[PDB]
Amino acid sequence: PSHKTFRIKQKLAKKQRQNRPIPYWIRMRTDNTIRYNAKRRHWRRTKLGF
Amino acid sequence: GAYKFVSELWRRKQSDVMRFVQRVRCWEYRQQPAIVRITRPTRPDRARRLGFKAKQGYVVYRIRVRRGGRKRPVPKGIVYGKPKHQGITQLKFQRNKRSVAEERAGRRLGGLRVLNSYWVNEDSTYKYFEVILVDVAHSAVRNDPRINWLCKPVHKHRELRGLTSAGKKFRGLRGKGHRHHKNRPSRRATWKRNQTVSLRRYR
Amino acid sequence: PLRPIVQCQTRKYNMKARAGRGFTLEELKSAGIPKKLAPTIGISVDHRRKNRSLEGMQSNIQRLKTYKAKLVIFPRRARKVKAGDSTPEELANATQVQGDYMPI
Amino acid sequence: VKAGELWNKSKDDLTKQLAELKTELGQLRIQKVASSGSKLNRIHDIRKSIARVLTVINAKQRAQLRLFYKNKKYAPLDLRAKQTRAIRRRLSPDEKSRVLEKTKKRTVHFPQRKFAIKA
Amino acid sequence: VVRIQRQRRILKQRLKVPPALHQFTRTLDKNLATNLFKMLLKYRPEDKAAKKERLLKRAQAEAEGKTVEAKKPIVVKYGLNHVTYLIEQSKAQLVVIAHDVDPIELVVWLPALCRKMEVPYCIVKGKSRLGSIVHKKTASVLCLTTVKNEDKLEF
Amino acid sequence: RTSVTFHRPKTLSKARDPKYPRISTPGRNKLDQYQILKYPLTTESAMKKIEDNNTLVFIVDLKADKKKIKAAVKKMYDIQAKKVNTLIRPDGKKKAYVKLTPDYDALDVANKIGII
RNA sequence: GCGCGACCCCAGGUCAGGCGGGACUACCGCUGAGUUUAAGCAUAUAAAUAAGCGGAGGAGAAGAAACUUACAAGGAUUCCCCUAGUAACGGCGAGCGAACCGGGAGCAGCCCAGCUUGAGAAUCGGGCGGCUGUGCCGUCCGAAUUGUAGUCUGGAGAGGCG
RNA sequence: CGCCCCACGAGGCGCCGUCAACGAGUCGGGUUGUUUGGGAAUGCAGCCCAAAUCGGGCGGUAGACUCCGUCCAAGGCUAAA
RNA sequence: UCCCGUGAACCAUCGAGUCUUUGAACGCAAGUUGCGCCCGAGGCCAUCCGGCCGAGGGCACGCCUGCCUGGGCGUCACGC
Ligand SMILES: [Mg+2]
Ligand SMILES: [Mg+2]
Ligand SMILES: [Mg+2]
Ligand SMILES: [Mg+2]
Ligand SMILES: [Mg+2]
Ligand SMILES: [Mg+2]
Ligand SMILES: [Mg+2]
Ligand SMILES: [Mg+2]
Ligand SMILES: [Mg+2]
Ligand SMILES: [Mg+2]
Ligand SMILES: [Mg+2]
Repeated sequence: PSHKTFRIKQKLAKKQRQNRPIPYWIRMRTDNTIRYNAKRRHWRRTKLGF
Repeated sequence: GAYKFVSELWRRKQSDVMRFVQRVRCWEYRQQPAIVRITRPTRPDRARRLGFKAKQGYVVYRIRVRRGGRKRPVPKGIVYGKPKHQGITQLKFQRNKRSVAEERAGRRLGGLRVLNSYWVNEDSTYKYFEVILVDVAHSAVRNDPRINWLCKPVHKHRELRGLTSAGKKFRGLRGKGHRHHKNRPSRRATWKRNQTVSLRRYR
Repeated sequence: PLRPIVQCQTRKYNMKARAGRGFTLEELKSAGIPKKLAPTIGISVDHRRKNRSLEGMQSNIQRLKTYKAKLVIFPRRARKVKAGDSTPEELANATQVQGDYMPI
Repeated sequence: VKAGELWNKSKDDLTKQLAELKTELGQLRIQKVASSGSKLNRIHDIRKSIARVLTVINAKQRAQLRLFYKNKKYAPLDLRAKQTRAIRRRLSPDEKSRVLEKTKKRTVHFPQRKFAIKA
Repeated sequence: VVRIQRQRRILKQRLKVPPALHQFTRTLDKNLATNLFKMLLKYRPEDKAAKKERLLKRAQAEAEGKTVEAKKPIVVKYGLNHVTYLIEQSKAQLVVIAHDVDPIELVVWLPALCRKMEVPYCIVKGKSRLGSIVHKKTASVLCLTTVKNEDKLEF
Repeated sequence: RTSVTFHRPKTLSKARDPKYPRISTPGRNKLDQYQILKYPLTTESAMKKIEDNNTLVFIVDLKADKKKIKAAVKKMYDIQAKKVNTLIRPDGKKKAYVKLTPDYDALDVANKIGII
């Protein structure tokens, strides 16, 4: 909706930031296991359910 | 000493004088809420012998409860099961009404602790009990050694947990020999004990 | 604390003596030891038992006398030695007996 | 600036240093968005220095007010001792030591005497 | 609250009060009650401010004199238990019962006890007015055990 | 009585007179000017706004409102705002457009802070 | 045209204070099934259990005989072994099933109400003040005589003599 | 280890014989329901009846009489295993 | 300068502090950053020596002890 409540706007703000590739310098960091962001979300595939 | 006089006069509960005063008190009680603060015991002797004192922090609250048995709350009297659990109308609650009154006053009165409760008046539909409550944050109770034992944390909601006079009566703790050996420490404790399969190491 | 020689119940074990719970009031009185003081100095008291036999009473009275014979009691204070106390010279060798000190 | 010297200041000087540090924090966030390289780390230092100077403000203030109300007056809730709710609702040792008159007599008389055997 | 307390007196009028309770509402007359209360006012107990001085001025007699010079004061006795003990030991010369004690069972048995231990008893009107005699809020019973030699006839 | 209805009489109550304040410390102003104006946004869009509309574009605290935004832009920068508009960006931060009175020049203010 | 006292009940953002919710191993109270077994099934069994609803603590509960026994009797509570798969209970079918005695672990017994200062509430709380500060003390109010403190608890006790 | 010294109050012990006070819609009984190993009814609970003071509860088969063994409920606190 | 010292550290540890919106959640509600009421440090001008803008902070429910203001011929004594 274009008329979204502030709660939903605030909580859709965070799921914006939650969707970015890992910083490249995470991969070179010692004793690391992070291979990619295994929690990405695409808007056509996974609906946030709210 | 007057308490012997008044106690015997309350022993004679079918006399004309007690019938009069008890009917008029029953009407007055029936015209008030179920749980009502009352300033002083109507039965000073009975209150005293159970540990009431004319001291700050001991309050008296009159509690009303309905009479009759506990009729099973199922949606139309339909109890899905074998015929031997299928009754409704002649089941009896396994806590006495004295305890029910204590467990009403205890819930509504959070900040106070239930000491005892005693019968005051009765009619066809309602029993009236007077519950003695104790205020354990009150300094005059903190400084009385005979009642400090009630300020320790292990005596929370005695009424809700089955520890008062009515509590022990309906728990069947009034008795020690046979006829009462299963109820020590509790019926569930003895059931657990008798059901534990003891497998010793060198069995 | 000290425990009395008593008989068991029950035809199966009537003849077999065992340690009881405490000395009766009659026994404490006749051995000359006050009611409220007996539990103080290591002597149990069982106000619920009844003495039905001289055979039992003198049997336990000999135990009370033996215990008082080989009992030592420290003073409640350091220098003040009141009645019922014991002298320092034999207080100084006192030990902790271990196990059953009066077998039945 | 260091804390050993930062406690040893006056109230006005300490808040004035707070103000200057906060303005510096403002200008470092100014240059965060435009420039970079070498001043981008001073923001960490200025932030921690804000933390130091506010901690000094608050610690010194609450110490002073502990002194002021610690004439054993009524103490406020933010100053009373929080340990746990059970601890606050226990009885003080005098309250626990309350024992009845008959028992006080029974402990004056008839104490637990000290004994051994084989005497 | 008002409604039930008015219906209270209405119901106590309607119902048949038994003789034991109906002995109340038959109180000592106005003139006789006032005349008796004159004397009960003469023989009031000791105040608190008036009780501090009696113990504070014996200081010289206890610290220095080492003697007790005080005598027996004569006051009215009160309290249900104390007065019942006195009446059963027959050291009561007169008993004053408040008509309006709630619960009434505290004073129902008094008249028979008084009568059959042969003690003069009256049921005056006003437990608060009795309480004033002894400075408590409610008294519910009083008694005279002794009077000064200058007031025997009028007692 | 005249009316046959009984109403609760007008009693007298006291205002609170605590014997000890339930809070001792004075609460510090956590929405001070520096938390309420985090930093001027310097994207090309706000850059063009600076000259075309004489407005400075800030990122401001999410609990700020137009009243505090003007009051704060007055204490900092020694300026005043003729008007202020606020929106909440999708990223979460609130963005505020502060339009100056024409006595004050946005280029001069933005050069005295350093944006261009 | 009243001023009084008591009772009972109001409203107070009055002063000072205690309540509510969370965790589930263990613990206390209520409520409370059936699948299953009986080669069917309906009492019984599953089970005085699972689920439901509440309440606490470091343990909880019980506890100082209105006990068991029939003995030469013992002697609070709790737990282990034995009693005992026994007495008993059961469409006497399936099954179910404790206790006393005894041996051990540990053992501690206590306090109220009532007749009992009546030359005299000796008791307790609160405000304020002091100090030595988990309290003590002074003063002023209040609670309380419809009984606070003290003595007493059946093993006793109260009195009187030593 | 040191200073502080324990009473006319309380207790214990011995005797006396006078008092000797002890918990009520509670026990207890009928009937119903549940539960138990508890069987003419093991506890509990509802309703009705409802006390006793030379008495009351037990002694595992209901009943009345005689005797005997035993305990004192209807208030409260209490570690240890 | 953080290096033979008021002293580094994604160090350890814990007593001095901070602890956003909520939630038993407590001003009223809540698909609402919704709608209130009271105190008030501080400043303005003086329509007075009052009012405006406030930093902050309160305002829930039953309950106890006490205190205040009250109600009812419920019981009364004294009075016009
Ligand atoms: Mg907008
Ligand atoms: Mg089958
Ligand atoms: Mg089959
Ligand atoms: Mg089938
Ligand atoms: Mg369950
Ligand atoms: Mg316990
Ligand atoms: Mg065998
Ligand atoms: Mg079974
Ligand atoms: Mg059931
Ligand atoms: Mg039955
Ligand atoms: Mg207990």
